Amino acid sequence: MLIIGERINGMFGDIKRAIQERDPAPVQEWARRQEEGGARALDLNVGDKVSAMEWLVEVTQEVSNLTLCLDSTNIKAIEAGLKKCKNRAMINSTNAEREKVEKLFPLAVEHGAALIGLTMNKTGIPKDSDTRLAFAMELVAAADEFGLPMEDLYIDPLILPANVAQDHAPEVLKTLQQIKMLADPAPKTVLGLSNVSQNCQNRPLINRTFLAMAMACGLMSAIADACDEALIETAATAEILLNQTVYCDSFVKMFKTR
Amino acid sequence: MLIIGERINGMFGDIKRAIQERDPAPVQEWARRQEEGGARALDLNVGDKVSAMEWLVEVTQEVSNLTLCLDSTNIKAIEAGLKKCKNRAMINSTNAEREKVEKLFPLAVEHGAALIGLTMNKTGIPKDSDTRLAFAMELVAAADEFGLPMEDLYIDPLILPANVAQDHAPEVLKTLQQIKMLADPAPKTVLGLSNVSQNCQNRPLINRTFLAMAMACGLMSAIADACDEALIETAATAEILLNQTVYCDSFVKMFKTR
Repeated sequence: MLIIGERINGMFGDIKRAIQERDPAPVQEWARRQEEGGARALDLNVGDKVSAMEWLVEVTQEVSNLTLCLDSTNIKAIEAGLKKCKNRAMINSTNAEREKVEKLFPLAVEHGAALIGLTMNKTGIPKDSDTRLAFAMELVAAADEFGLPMEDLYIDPLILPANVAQDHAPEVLKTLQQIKMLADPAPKTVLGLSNVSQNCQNRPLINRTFLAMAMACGLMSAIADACDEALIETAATAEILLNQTVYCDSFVKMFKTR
Repeated sequence: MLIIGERINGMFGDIKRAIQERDPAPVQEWARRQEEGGARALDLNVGDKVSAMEWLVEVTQEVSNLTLCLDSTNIKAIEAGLKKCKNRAMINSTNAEREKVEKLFPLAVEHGAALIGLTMNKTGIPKDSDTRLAFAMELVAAADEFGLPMEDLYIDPLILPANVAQDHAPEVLKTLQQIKMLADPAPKTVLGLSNVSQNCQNRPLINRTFLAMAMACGLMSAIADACDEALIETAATAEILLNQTVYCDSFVKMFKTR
């Protein structure tokens, strides 16, 4: 399970200020902590988008060798950021809109980057796992067309808050399982984990419980809170239960430090 | 998720003593504590099994209206225990072996009781999920043959410790998923949850991680630590995530007190 650390996002006030002030310290500090949590990737979200992404990339990769996950709907910004990246990167994201696909799929191929794909077009987030499924298939077909390796496509079936859209959660579990049972080579799957618990009580609880359930349906990656030690515990334990990682008594520690 | 409290077992010292000494005090209080945790059924294991079981029954239902889960391979103990039951109980258990099937299914029907069937025969635990399944279909057939209501049959795919039997854990996860694919309407499923962590570090974490995972794979009930508040939390939470229980703020409280 790949944990993509969520915290370097402009929607958080300290990051918005750091970016505005062009003060790299809060950014670099969140970079170490997330990594130290056990994240093996860093989500980067400006919250001049192109320049801000650039600074985010440079400032962050100056203290961290983690895979950088460029999080923006401005494709200019991702591209600029893609250019600044010292190592392989992830793009977050494209959806199933052909206009996006023809741009971001090749874009990803140019830079040897991973690509996250939302099971949706511009119509809106689908109400069921069938409609989701059908968007994930286009994503897959898009990969083959543009020669993006299937293991480099991360499909996001889009989880929704448990309080207002409770009926979506099992529908998302179902799509994951359907994608899991795709023929070799199969694509990967990722979630925007924290959204499952948006305005709910005991968010960390909900977050980690869905993490475990989604991994059983083959979840490969999660944008999430890397400084939630209990979430990280879940991540490492789930790996063991799926016989993805060899047991030892210190499995938690091995995950955090591997 | 039906939590079957594991505590009233003769493997534990205090129950071992309270039995022989025929003191119900330790038994009754554990019955109280388990229910307090949220257990809605109660395993009763002896550790004269027959008079003992009978004792466990009478003593326990002196304080609990909770379903009694009579835990023994001594059919007379079971039979002798059913008869003393004030409420509907559950038989723990039968395997796929004819000699047992022939006996334990009519038994459970006679007393209007649920039945737990292990997906094995006398030889041993099966390796894969497809061998467990076969025993599973066999169990489904007998429920029909002997007129046991399918929702009264709880099939146990038999989970093993993760440090010594890691490859079995995903196997049980698939068996759980497929088993729902076996009939309409389907039988229920059950786990001896705590067996997954038998001699591992941080057993609770492992136990409850697997619970969530198994529940995503349709797990209906589990014999486990009802006094494990984190376990109970996970049960409560996973129900919500599957849209089995209507969301609400104090959803943990609601699972405990409903």
